[PDB]
Amino acid sequence: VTSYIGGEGHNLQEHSVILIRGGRVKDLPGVRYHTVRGALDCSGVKDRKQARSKYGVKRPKA
Amino acid sequence: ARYLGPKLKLSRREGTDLFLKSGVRAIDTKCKIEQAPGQHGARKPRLSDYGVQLREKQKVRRIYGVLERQFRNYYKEAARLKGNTGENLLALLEGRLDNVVYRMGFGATRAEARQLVSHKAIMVNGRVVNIASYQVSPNDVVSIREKAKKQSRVKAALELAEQREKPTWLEVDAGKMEGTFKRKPERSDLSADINEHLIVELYSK
Amino acid sequence: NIKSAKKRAIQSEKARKHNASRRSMMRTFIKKVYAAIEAGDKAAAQKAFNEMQPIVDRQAAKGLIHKNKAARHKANLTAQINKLA
Amino acid sequence: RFGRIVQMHANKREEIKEVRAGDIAAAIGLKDVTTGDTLCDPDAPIILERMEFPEPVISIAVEPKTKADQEKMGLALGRLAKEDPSFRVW
Amino acid sequence: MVTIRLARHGAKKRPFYQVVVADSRNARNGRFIERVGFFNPIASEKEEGTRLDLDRIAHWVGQGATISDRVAALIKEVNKAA
Amino acid sequence: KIRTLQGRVVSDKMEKSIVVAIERFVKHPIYGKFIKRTTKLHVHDENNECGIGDVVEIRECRPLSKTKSWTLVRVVEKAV
RNA sequence: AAUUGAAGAGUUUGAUCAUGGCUCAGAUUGAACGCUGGCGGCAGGCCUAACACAUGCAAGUCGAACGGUAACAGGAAGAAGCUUGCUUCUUUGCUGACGAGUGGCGGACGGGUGAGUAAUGUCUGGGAAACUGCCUGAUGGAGGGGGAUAACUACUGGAAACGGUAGCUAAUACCGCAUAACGUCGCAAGACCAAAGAGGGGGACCUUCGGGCCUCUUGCCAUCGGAUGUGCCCAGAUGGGAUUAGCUAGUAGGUGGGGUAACGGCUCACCUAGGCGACGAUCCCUAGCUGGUCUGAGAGGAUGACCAGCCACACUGGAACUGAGACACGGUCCAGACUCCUACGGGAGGCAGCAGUGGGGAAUAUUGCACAAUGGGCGCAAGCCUGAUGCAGCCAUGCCGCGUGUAUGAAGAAGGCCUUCGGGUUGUAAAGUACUUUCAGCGGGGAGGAAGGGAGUAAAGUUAAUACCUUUGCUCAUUGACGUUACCCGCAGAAGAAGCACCGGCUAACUCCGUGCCAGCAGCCGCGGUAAUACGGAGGGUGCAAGCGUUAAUCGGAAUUACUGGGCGUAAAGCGCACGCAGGCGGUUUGUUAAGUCAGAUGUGAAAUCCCCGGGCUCAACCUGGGAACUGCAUCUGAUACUGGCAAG
Repeated sequence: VTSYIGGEGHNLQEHSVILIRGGRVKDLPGVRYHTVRGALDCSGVKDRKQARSKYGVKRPKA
Repeated sequence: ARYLGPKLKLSRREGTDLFLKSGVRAIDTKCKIEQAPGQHGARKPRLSDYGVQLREKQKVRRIYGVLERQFRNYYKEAARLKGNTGENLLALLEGRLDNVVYRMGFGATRAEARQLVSHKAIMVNGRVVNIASYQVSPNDVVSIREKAKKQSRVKAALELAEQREKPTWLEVDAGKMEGTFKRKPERSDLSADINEHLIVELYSK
Repeated sequence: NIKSAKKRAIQSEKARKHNASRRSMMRTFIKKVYAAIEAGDKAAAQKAFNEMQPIVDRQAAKGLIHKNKAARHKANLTAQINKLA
Repeated sequence: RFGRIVQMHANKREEIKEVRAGDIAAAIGLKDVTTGDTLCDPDAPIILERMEFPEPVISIAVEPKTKADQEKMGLALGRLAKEDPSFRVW
Repeated sequence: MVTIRLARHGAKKRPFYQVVVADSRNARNGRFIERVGFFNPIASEKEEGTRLDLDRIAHWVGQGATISDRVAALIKEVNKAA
Repeated sequence: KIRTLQGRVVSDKMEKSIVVAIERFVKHPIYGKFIKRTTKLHVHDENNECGIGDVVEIRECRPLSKTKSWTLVRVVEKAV
């Protein structure tokens, strides 16, 4: 199947063990899933300090 | 999980005072109440029906700091019993320990009141209780621990609360803090600015 | 496994060796009776039936054969002979 | 803890229920123990006898037949990371 | 061999028992014939700690039941004159 | 008294036996309409007595055959 | 007293009303994942590969059945050091005990799993042709003898596992014989069948010095019943598909022999030519069932985890033994696959038992502690064993309780974010002031969960006996895994402890900057083309809270499967029309039956769960008392309108 790559700047490639969670990406025809960023070889996004429970960015240190 | 934030900001989001920061300055001067909950709280919304149900649900919540998970349990409890769910919701909520601590005047604010209760300095009916959500059962009594008595928080609570309206269904000893609670809390014996059908309508769905 | 109640295996083997012999002792006496019913001679059928009756009832006391089975084998024989003669 | 104790006659397992001083035995379990560890008796005086860590020398590399074994590659070599002192992973 | 034993109910460190007539082969809290009374070992000061159905326990005696250890002891603790 | 049915004789092409049909006007569980729910029983009887089309009192008994476990009491309403 | 209970919104169009799907607001979870993360209580924790499994444990006990004693400690005639009774040792099963074996009982219970199983099963309500260790009541006996055989011995085979050969001693082991009845068979007369002795104490007679004798305790075998459990039959209920129409040949029934604990084609012989099927047979796919859980106003829909009843399986397939009960998890035998030991000859085993491992997967734990309490096995009992169970560990997975402070405090601070540039907002929020100080950290006290059981003693039984044994009060010393427990008391100090999502409408909550159909957001409608409250970053604000969202999942909303409770002229939908069997429904009158129907009674509807009035842990979750309830089902006795059957008009 296909899946969407949320956020921006993904380090994905030809083979990567990733994790998949369902969800309609309506504007894209025939893509029904979302790669969950915070999982395996699909790493987290940079500069995503807000709404970081999705896209898997950790809390900045303080 | 208690509230632990800036205090009167909730009162400016509710316009009126819910007596949340009474204390020594018994007059709300440095508060600028009603028209400034935030950077854009200097205006007014059309304030939809869902909102006027929620904001009324927020007021009955914020006087006693009851979290939603704990708050919804009362609605499950009030509708379980007999009588009216509008009347039962506040009645079982009046039986909270810090509510009877406040109604007997042992605390001037509920945050000041619960600090006494959580630190187990109150011997209600013959047993010291540190959990504020304890139902103070009808026709009972409530005492204060003598070995932690009168450390300048109790006396200021004795001063101010005897200027404030002198509650009805209970008797304060006023000399050495021996509270007695007698009867069922009636709908007519209330603050009365709160509504009740706003809440039980919201909790149907 | 090597549990020390595995003697129940060899305690059953000497038990079955005791049984099957004495179980066949009963059955062979039934064969002698049944052969006489194919023969038809009455006194040979009666005496054999009068012979194995103490053998049949005795193993019921040892419990190798149920009482009603032992009661059935009495009722089997006497019914066959009476209809014959 | 101490799970099981074995005298270990060349990777053969015989059970030991009590160990004396001066004997060699294998303790089974022991999640976080390293090389040359000074296992002492707690609720008692604590001792120490360890001072040595040898050298690494030649570092080469590897890459498996596919990327589907890469999780086992870090695991099985990580399984080998616990064993040998002079054997590092980069 | 139907017996009259105890079945443990309640939470950890705060037990409770209901003395039940059951077939002795079966499990403790499992399949039983009839519950006859109960017992509380941490029975805080209210008079209700045991309400033993004495007449059926006396009836099951005639049916050949084997009254267990503490069950017999509770009858000796809650006497046949009170 | 004892448990005894009414039935109707159906298949009598055999010896010392009968398959009876007993009508059950049960209520449907969800739709509330009464359905003529049939029930057919291999029923034992004595020597070959009756024919098809006659109501027959029948009671439960020993499993006389593999399937036949009921006994015909009496034959009522002989017809053509 | 015990159901005081049902909402809607967005979205087609330029706009409207409908039909109509899609989506959200709610609850729930054996949940995973992302970010964060303080503590306590009760819970739950392999849903996928019934995939293969290393290691330790998961079932033993009995000396009050018996020959014996290999260990351990003994009185014990004695031995030798030689501190002449201080001790090294030799005797010896004569004591308390006790491996190895014979024998008795258990191991068929508990514990696990849901592959198979669509009906051999399960739930519900009934039945007749049975069996049932142990426990129990009653009625009696309990006479007399025998031959081997373990163990162990002498030889010997092997690496072990395990033997093999020749002698040998006991038994509550086994085998006759006597003698039988309310027993089995038989129309009858009659014929035939059982059993075992052990343990304590002792006046007196007798002591071949054992014992017999007496009493007491217990066991034993026969018959008829109880209780409990078990096997069996019958009616109904119990999934999807007709793109699954015929199906079956010991198959449907009889008769007779045999089999069966008992019934039967159960299993054969011979005969009859039938049996099941449109109320769905046969066939294919999927599935353990139920009490109930979840949701729903209810009716229903989904589901069957944990706890409890039942059933099936125990590496795969087949068979039987033993025994009260198994066609048997930790038994046997055989076939197959897969592993392990080896001296190469030959043997060994089954985690779907508790942990634990590799693996599969998004996804789930400790090779832990004690037999202290409850329960079970054996035993007179003491006790032994018990991965049942009670507890502890890890994991916010869930539910519930609690904290991270309270009050005061305005120059309305600084700083940040804005500013119609004057101010405003953050915000009494901080600082500072004075107090409180739970839980955590620390030091001392401290329940209950413990009833029993052990030795002694007095009393009543008890017997020829003040003995024994039994019961009863009574005293002493004791039994706590958890556990530096629950709880309590004091010390130091605000001090160790707050996040995650959203903010265009739905929906509670906005500005600025960057960015320009790009980067990206998104459950739906839809935003972004240089002034974006929807994109990302700040500030502000709202929601919830030790959790918060995302995804998956089920019902709800959905009256979008409409039984309650929908439609069909144009919105999806009258077969093109007609005849007609099954089947559905059926004018009117009387009589009769009571099937349906309704009323009352009875049995049952397991417990728990759910609901109400109560009780106990400080509250609560939670455990728990009675009741109600389980709306059902079956039977019995009535009523005769209505529906049906029958008879007549």
